[PDB]
Amino acid sequence: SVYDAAAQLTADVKKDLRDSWKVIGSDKKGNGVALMTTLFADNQETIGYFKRLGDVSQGMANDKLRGHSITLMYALQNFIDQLDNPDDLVCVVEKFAVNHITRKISAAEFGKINGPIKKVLASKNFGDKYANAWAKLVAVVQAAL
Amino acid sequence: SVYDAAAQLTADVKKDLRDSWKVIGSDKKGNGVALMTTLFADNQETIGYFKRLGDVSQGMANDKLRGHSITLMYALQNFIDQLDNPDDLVCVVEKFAVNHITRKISAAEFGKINGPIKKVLASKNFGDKYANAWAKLVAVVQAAL
Ligand code: HEM
Ligand code: HEM
Ligand SMILES: ClCCCc1ccccc1
Repeated sequence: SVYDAAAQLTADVKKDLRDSWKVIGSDKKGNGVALMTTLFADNQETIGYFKRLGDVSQGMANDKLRGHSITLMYALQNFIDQLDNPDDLVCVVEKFAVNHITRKISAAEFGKINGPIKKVLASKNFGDKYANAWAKLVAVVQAAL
Repeated sequence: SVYDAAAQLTADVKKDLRDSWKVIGSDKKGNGVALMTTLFADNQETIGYFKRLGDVSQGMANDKLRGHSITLMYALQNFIDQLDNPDDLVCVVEKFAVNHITRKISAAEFGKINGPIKKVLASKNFGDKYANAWAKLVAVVQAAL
């Protein structure tokens, strides 16, 4: 249940999401591309899904990848801004869930993003505490897939 | 090219865009739904393109329409944040252009959004000068369609 998952975002979890987002969300192009390049490097088996982006190994030099990466960061910004209202968080999560269901992405494969998130968070000095908070938000999307 | 359309956005135009977005972008849910409902009211021929959203006459109560509307406002947020770097603006514009090209939305049809934008701006007392500024931004997307 996406609603039961959203209910897991307690006061402490929301605070950790906001505090860390203030830092990682300040450089959407840089951190967005880092997130994607890490996903492709650590989980090569997912590259096939991103055929439209061309050669993803080019990273920042790939215009399609950069555009995709920046936009992905705005999806996260959207989620963060909706934390106050669970009904609005759910309707935006379901909107993005559809974007992935049409791409044949399962809850299990969507969860492969947790590794990259933990890694980039770690590079900014945000440990497991924060990685786990983000895993809870990702879990809301997983519940809708 | 799209780059030409973007690179032409002047300091004054960017100023008007940012000043007006400070206001209309502050209530993404309210203004996002207002934009969509106005599009459907004045251009009923476009309703068919949004069948995935269900009964759009439901307005705010329609969770799919609400989720779509909020997300659309973040696409605009994305554009506004990239104004000072044409290279970044171009790659995000091309990304969203693909989302509409796949739906067979022509440059002319995409331009139908100018009417609704002008009305929403006017509701907050932003006149023709501002509507013209936004038409120039919409024109950047049209250059990609
Ligand atoms: C924090 C997690 C993630 C977020 C917020 C997210 C967000 C997005 C957004 C905003 C889009 C563009 C939607 C569209 O325009 O159709 C997208 C596209 C896509 N995503 Fe994700 N995504 C995430 C994780 C993943 C993961 C882990 C996979 C794969 C295992 C995945 C696979 C895809 C694919 C295949 C596309 C289509 C790319 C294209 O052809 O343009 N996403 N995602
Ligand atoms: C300010 C201009 C506009 C912006 C920023 C915008 C933004 C968006 C975004 C972000 C999406 C979701 C893309 C996806 O997830 O696949 C979308 C979908 C769509 N847009 Fe637009 N759009 C604009 C104008 C228009 C206009 C004027 C039309 C029609 C004449 C249009 C038709 C569509 C359609 C048919 C969809 C698919 C809806 C669905 O089935 O989910 N858009 N738009
Ligand atoms: Cl503070 C939350 C950071 C989420 C994230 C976004 C992009 C890349 C890595 C992590």
